[PDB]
Amino acid sequence: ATVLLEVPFSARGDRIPDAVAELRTREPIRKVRTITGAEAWLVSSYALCTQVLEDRRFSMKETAAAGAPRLNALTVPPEVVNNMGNIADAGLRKAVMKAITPKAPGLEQFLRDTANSLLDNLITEGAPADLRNDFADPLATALHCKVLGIPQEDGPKLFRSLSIAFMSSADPIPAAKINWDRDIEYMAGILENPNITTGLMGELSRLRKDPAYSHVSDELFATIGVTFFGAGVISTGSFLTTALISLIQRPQLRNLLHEKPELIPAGVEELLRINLSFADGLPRLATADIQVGDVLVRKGELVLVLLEGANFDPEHFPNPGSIELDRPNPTSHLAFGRGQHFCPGSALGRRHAQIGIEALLKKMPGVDLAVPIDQLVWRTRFQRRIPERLPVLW
Ligand code: HEC
Ligand SMILES: Brc1ccc2[nH]cc(CCc3ccnc(N4CCOCC4)n3)c2c1
Ligand SMILES: [Cl-]
Ligand SMILES: [Cl-]
Repeated sequence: ATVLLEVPFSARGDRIPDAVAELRTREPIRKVRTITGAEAWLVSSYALCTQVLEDRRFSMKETAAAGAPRLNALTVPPEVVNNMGNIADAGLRKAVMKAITPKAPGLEQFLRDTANSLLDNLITEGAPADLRNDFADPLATALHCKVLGIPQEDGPKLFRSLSIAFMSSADPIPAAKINWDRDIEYMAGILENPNITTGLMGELSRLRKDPAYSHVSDELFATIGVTFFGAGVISTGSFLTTALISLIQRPQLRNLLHEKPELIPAGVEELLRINLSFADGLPRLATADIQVGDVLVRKGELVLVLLEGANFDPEHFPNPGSIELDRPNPTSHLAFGRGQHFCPGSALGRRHAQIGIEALLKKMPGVDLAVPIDQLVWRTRFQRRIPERLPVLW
């Protein structure tokens, strides 16, 4: 007797299990058990992943409903699962999205400056260097303090909530509420701080006192700061970290991008395509009976959209495991999702990785792992796949 297939399959972010392709071929929508003991449908082909993400009857917000089958426990209040919906309903979507583009004057130069300073300090200290804790994540943290308009020196404390805030846990996490409430109070103080006049929090602070927003809640304004800092920092820091591994593992590509850095954007788009940073499928709750491939998904059932299922699908991306800079469909991957909940920070995420990689290849053209790849320690029961340390030499 075998048990129902359990998800996630592997916390390793350096390789895709051979099992994903066998699943995609034989049963591209398959029943699985999550860590909570709930049943769910795991979707693993490009065609069916797109279908789910583009049909809003597969709901994000309803995943938070009491009594629903769960992928994992909430780490925030349930109303925050509908964060972007709440932002749109408050009339704030255009302003938020404008504040988190990489286009603000001086932003990209700040990113470059920060990356080079981080790398210079690593070089002064001498190999080995930890590219996650001492490059990718500080670069993400500094970027998001700038984007939000908050002091750089506040970044590290906000950052240290994230190893718990983005856990993928069977059960509620008492520390998540402690940190969440503290971080909300911090962001509420930011909104009252007259020195905070730039970035996203500077803009929200003005809109908060504009008569057209007088009935928007102070809680929502604070929540935008906490959620956009955490989602942004965890997503960019984790993506850049595992993209660096994929690059380091490909010396020919490393050398090509070093020699022809105008190809870095195409390279980053392929690194996004092959990225395993998301540790779980994206969850949706069916709000109707909906046919997905050979399965009639029933109202109230949990669906998990496996991003690397779509992104390594050979029917859509031939030779899917190979980084190819001349694909005809290069941004058609699902690294940023698709549909109603397509990532609002996609352009910022791209530029964070492009600038970080550009700076690394210039400063560290000989970069290589300083330990055998199997010695990386992959974080478990987390919403991202990331190595606890990334030791390199150059
Ligand atoms: C500064 C903010 C920010 C940054 C930077 C950002 N994200 Fe997002 N992302 C969000 C938010 C907020 C949402 C939720 C959007 C919604 O629900 O409409 C989201 C949504 C997503 C989704 C879809 C989730 C779903 O269930 O449909 C994916 C996938 C994603 N992000 C990946 C990434 C990746 C990969 C990166 C970086 C390489 C990144 N994000 C960077 C804020 C960000
Ligand atoms: Br938006 C935002 C930002 C910070 C957050 N912290 C806790 C939550 C709620 C759980 C949840 C549900 C659906 N998507 C997400 N994310 C966040 C990670 O990237 C993918 C989209 N998160 C939350 C939501
Ligand atoms: Cl409910
Ligand atoms: Cl500062």
